[PDB]
Amino acid sequence: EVQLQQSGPELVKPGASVKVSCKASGYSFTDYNMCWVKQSHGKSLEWIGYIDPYNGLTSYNPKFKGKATLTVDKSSSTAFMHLNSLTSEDSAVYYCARNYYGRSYAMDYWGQGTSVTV
Amino acid sequence: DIVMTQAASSLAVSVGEKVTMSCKSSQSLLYSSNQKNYLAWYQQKPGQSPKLLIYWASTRESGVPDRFTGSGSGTDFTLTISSVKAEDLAVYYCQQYYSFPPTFGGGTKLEIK
Amino acid sequence: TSINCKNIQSTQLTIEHLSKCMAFYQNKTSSPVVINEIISDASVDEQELIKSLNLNCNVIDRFISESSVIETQVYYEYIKSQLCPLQVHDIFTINSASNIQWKALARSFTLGVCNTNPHKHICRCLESMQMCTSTKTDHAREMSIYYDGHPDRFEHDMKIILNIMRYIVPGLGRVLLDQIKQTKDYQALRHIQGKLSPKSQSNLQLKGFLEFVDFILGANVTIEKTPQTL
Ligand SMILES: *[C@@H]1O[C@H](CO)[C@@H](O[C@@H]2O[C@H](CO)[C@@H](O[C@@H]3O[C@H](CO[C@H]4O[C@H](CO[C@H]5O[C@H](CO)[C@@H](O)[C@H](O)[C@@H]5O)[C@@H](O)[C@H](O[C@H]5O[C@H](CO)[C@@H](O)[C@H](O)[C@@H]5O)[C@@H]4O)[C@@H](O)[C@H](O[C@H]4O[C@H](CO)[C@@H](O)[C@H](O)[C@@H]4O)[C@@H]3O)[C@H](O)[C@H]2NC(C)=O)[C@H](O)[C@H]1NC(C)=O
Ligand SMILES: *[C@@H]1O[C@H](CO[C@@H]2O[C@@H](C)[C@@H](O)[C@@H](O)[C@@H]2O)[C@@H](O[C@@H]2O[C@H](CO)[C@@H](O)[C@H](O)[C@H]2NC(C)=O)[C@H](O)[C@H]1NC(C)=O
Repeated sequence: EVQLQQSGPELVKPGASVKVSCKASGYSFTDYNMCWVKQSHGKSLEWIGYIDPYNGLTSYNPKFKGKATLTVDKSSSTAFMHLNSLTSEDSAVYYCARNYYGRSYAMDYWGQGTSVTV
Repeated sequence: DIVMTQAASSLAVSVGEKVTMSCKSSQSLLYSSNQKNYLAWYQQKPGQSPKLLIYWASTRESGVPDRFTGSGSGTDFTLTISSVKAEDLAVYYCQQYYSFPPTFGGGTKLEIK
Repeated sequence: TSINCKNIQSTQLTIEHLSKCMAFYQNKTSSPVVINEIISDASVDEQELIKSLNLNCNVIDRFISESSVIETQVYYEYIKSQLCPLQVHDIFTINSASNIQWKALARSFTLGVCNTNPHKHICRCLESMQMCTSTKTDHAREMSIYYDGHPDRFEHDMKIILNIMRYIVPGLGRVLLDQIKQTKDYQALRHIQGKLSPKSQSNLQLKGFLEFVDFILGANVTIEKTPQTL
């Protein structure tokens, strides 16, 4: 069907940068944009931002504007999230979820998630 | 921005019983031009990714059982499960996609006894 | 040279040039005129015909809509400007019957970018009448991710804009809007919107709406122009 596979877990010492991959299958990658969600070990879910693969343009939550940077490679249908200057807060599981503009920012298909530990 | 508050951090029910969860919003999530509440319900089973249950606060995604129902307007929304099954034990979240940025609730853990 | 709305040269039949003969563009808010003096400089035959029509401010836009002769439509539009100054400029007064009708239309229509992002300023301006002062550059930073590279969405909102403006400027303006819609030549819309912005400074909601139009016309998107009937 529709599948979003994410990179394996990451252990990073504080101060370094980590990059997470999201491979899309089963749909046209440029018709739906990519949303990234930080879920701490607590129940909290936080919306980081989204990126239109066709535009390449991005929109970030003001909270994560400095911490995160989203890019895409349309050829391999892959979306990348980059986190720089990791700290104690940045330890969390990061999710990659599809979104369609016709249904505002509601996410139907979610990736597996990637645990980033600092 | 908008803050979403959910009634119960966790609630315990027996199998077969009818359960109701609440999601309240700081600001009205209803856009009057299209008359659609910008609100969604997710189910996150243990150690798994959140699954989309309901969008627009009423419409439920394809593949979501008939048991799950969602209703509400303005700032007050509720998710209702008809006859709970064992498979349903999970953490249920709600999301507002009205204002920037999209914000989530604390989550409501359905525990089964 | 210069365009006479009573006598329009054949080469002047483009949206840009015809735009100059809209009734509001004549800057007559006052001194409504009896029709006989309005047509005093015209052929006696055309004078007897126009007099025979029994025109008044209520049906004149409909007579303009019925005629298939663009020169006749422009002429009747000039007649409308001299005969019906208050009806012509009724839309720019911040509270008017026409302005209320247009407001109802705007609240009723849902733009695509509004459906995706109801928090945006333009949506607030059309629905709840707030946030109506925003530059095209703010609109660019906000909504460029929504429109750029999406012809379908761009045309979707563009048709809606064309309906709302369809009810701003009846008569010749409506004909020009229908022509733009038919030909997908959406950049020509400037010629209407550009002539409407400085007229609209007293009305904040109208000013903000037209500003949004200015932004959206500049979206990075390629459109193909279907053939013209003129
Ligand atoms: C009823 O009143 C209206 C007033 O609302 C009046 O309309 C004006 O008429 C005057 C005189 O006829 C026009 O003045 C001319 O302006 C020429 C330059 O115009 C260009 O730039 C305009 C300004 O753009 C700036 O500002 C905008 C915001 O407004 C901003 O986005 C930009 O940053 C930009 O810097 C612009 O409005 C104008 O656009 C017109 O034309 C386009 C294309 O046709 C159309 O889409 C628009 O809707 C608008 O109609 C245009 O882009 C100027 O060059 C010109 O010529 C003089 O200078 C040259 C120099 O070589 C000389 O050769 C020449 O002989 C002149 O001396 C003249 O000054 C003014 O533009 C009109 N305004 C509008 C909005 O149309 C009507 O005429 C009145 N009706 C009557 C009298 O019957
Ligand atoms: C205006 O658009 C062009 C092309 O469209 C954009 O770029 C592509 C990625 C396309 O798939 C769409 O998502 C975008 O809307 C912009 O870029 C150039 O496009 C050509 C293709 O013709 C490409 O080969 C170049 O590398 C691109 N970059 C250049 C020429 O610098 C262009 O940059 C856009 N302009 C603005 C101001 O946004």
